[PDB]
Amino acid sequence: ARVKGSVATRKRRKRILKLAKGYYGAKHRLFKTAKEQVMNSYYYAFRDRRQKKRDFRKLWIARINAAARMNGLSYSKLMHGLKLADIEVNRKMLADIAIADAAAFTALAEEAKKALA
Amino acid sequence: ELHSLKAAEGSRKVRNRVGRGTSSGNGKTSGRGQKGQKSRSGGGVRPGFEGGQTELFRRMPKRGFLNVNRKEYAIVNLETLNRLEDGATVSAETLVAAKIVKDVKSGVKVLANGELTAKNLTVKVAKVSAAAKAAIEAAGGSVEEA
Amino acid sequence: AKVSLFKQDGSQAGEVTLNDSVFGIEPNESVVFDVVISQRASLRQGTHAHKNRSAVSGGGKKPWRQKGTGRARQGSTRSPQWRGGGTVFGPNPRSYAYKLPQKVRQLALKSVYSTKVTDGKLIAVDTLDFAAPKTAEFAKVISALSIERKVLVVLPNEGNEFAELSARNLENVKVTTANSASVLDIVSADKLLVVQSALTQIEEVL
Amino acid sequence: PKQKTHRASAKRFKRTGNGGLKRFRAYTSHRFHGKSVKQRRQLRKASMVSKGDFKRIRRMVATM
RNA sequence: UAGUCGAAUAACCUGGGAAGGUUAAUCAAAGAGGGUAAUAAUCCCGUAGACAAAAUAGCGCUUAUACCUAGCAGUAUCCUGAGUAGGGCUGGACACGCGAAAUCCAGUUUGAAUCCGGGAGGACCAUCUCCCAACCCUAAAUACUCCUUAGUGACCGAUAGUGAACCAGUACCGUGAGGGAAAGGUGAAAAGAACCCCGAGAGGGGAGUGAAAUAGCACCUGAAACCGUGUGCCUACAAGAAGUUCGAGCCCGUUAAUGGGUGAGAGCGUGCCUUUUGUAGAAUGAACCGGCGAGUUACGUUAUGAUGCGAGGUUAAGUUGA
RNA sequence: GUUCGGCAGUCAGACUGCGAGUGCUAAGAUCCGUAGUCGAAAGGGAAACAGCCCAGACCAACAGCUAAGGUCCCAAAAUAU
RNA sequence: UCAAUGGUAGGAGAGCGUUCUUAACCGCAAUGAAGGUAUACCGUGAGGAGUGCUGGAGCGUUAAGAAGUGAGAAUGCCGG
Repeated sequence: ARVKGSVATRKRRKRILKLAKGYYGAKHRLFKTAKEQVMNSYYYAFRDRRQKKRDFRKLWIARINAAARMNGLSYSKLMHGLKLADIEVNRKMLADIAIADAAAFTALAEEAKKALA
Repeated sequence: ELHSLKAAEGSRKVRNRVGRGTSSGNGKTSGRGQKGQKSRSGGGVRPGFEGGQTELFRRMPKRGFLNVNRKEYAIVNLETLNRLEDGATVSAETLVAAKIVKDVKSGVKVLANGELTAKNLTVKVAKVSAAAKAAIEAAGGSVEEA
Repeated sequence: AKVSLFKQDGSQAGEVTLNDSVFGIEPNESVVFDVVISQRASLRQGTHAHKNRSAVSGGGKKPWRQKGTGRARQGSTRSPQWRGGGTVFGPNPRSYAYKLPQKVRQLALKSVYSTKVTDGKLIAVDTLDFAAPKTAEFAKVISALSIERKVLVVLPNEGNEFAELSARNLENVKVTTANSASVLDIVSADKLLVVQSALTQIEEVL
Repeated sequence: PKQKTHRASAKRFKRTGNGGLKRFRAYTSHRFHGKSVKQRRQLRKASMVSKGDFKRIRRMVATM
């Protein structure tokens, strides 16, 4: 019963290497540095499944205080006027109005002006 | 069922393939933790061991010598007499032809415990307890001991 | 009950003096596959060997000494990790036999027995003990109902001899008696002919 | 082959059916001066074996 | 110990080739197994059965012979196993470690009785039970195979399986005792590449060979590390466990898929193992790649379940049998 | 929670306070009790940080709200009152 | 619906894959088995098949049994 399963073992080897392909140079020409190299990459892809959340929101709030600051408005009193404001506490679609919305942007800003007012 | 041999419960379960893999592990450890007399090969440890101190049993006094002429009678209940009625001349032939116990210590004995369902007198014994002699001998028995 | 009593298969459609004693039960298939595993390896020869580094060898001497000279603490090439491979714990010359107690054995015969009772793929057959041993005889008597896949053949216990010194080239014929009983006997074929002495060929211990 | 019963351990111990073992008393053999009058009154007899200890029974005192 | 006979089939499709698929038929003590260019019951070896040996080594049966024994009552006395039992000391074995030590056998010493006898009955003294040493032989049931075949495999497939499938105990090391390697596969069939050309030659290239020439003599199959040659994108203001995530831009079109190959740029990101209190480590260790390479079983106990029957469960060894 | 039965390993830890001891009331020093922390628990904060503070992660997600801590730029929120 | 799902040594449960299994069940195979190779599928995982190509003989199923049985890592070994 001295049996091997050799091609099965190399199929685990082949399976992880074909799933490991792409990174720098020697790595797919070797075995084991590639093993972390997918692995570390979706460790912090697991973090960036939370951190492109927490950085695209920085793009969101940052560009919306960029246009608010273009109206001379600061993000904290704007959002403060958003809690003062209507049923809208809508956040990041309200970040998405950075394209071409003087009506939506500056008028909802005026809604916030009559919310602080 | 030779087309589709199936097994039932309990008789089978996986024999634990201990010492491979990542999940149960146990080849890295075998439940053990390294760097100790426990942590090695052989399984070499004597069971009774007070840490080099003498053991519990090693502190025991030497009590009671033993009679080489120790001999008993393979004592039965009277509850088997509740089984067999009457079996006149209750003896070893009734006992081992009743197949109660076959390899016997030579005689036979009944308890006072067990009930007086039997009617016969001539119970052939080597030695029945006098507590049971109260029972059967007050319950239509005769003593035939040896 | 009533299954066969065939003097030849197709030639006398009658009863079966089974007898309809205790045979009709729950067939305990737990007990059945117990007898297929214990009755299995009753012919495993098991003569696969096993060896050891101290069994077959050339070297019982350390091939260098370690200090400074390159490599590690090390036994030998005869130590198994080289091409001189010693098996670790491996096989052994082991046996594999066990037989069950009597009441679960006869209980096991009277499980698949019952399955063949209500199944009726057993057929009560008379002697049909022929002149020649040729298997055109039993080719057309066995194929005179032609149970197709594979069949067990209940002889008497006087030892029929003409399908029995022959019909080993008849590829589905299993020569058997009352001294043939197992589960690898019957669960193997599932389809069988009977000699109608099956009372004193079955009941006598069962 | 078999598992060898330690016969002298059997000469140490005596266990009961459906119950524990009888353990004779310590101290009771060698001097009796410094052991008390009450300890002489009471230490002829002795109590049973432990509960959480003595589980090293297995199986050094087998089937005696 | 030489071997002998020994049944039962044809076509079509495929392919380089049928036994494969398809169509049909036979046999039967032979549908074990192995070959056959590709898996056969009917092609062959065979197989099952049935015959055959003078010499050959035997086994066994019948025959008179190949020779020494019996019962039996009584008891004239003799015999019956002398340095022998024993005893001392020193040993040892016997479960027995000198111990209450049996009992036996040694050295050494002393030394009986002898049939009204003598011995054993775990110191020993009486009663009882048994036996007759100190003379010799004894098959059978048992142990193991270098060997001879008949063989069998939930043996094993070329690091395995014998060190050794191969001219293996070979090469080789060592003066020696010793040690001790490596390696099988073309193609069915060498049908082994005529010729022609390059080339000092080899080697190549055409031709032709073969089903196939990436099939060409270490030749089935051919990864893997290594070296390449081509290829779309990007990089010569850059100081990263070499990554993600987003993504300008480019290129291409897929187990038809919210496509892939990129990737500038930009955010955030201390390899893996044992040990430790804590290692990213300047703590170990790992050149890489592939192969091998490690928790068993023998018997026993306990626990837990499963099944069976139940104060009744249970056959061990063995015998039978494949 | 007890009892009974198997099956374990752990013996040598630190650190932060808090209260002790020893020590130059030296120490990332020892040695106690006491809680936490790590070990064996990521993420955030403090420039990186095992031990401090907050907050215990099944996973997706282009959701929001919030803990401490921050809001002149890196680097997001207050040139806030 | 509610509650739970950090987790090492620890302990429990379950499943995958390899090989042999006469078993059967029941097929594939030269129109191409196995094996290799690319592959932009699926499966919580291990893992599974589809196609293209090499390649020219055994392999797969199912279910169950039995195991020299699941490979990095040791101055691991051998070979390159």
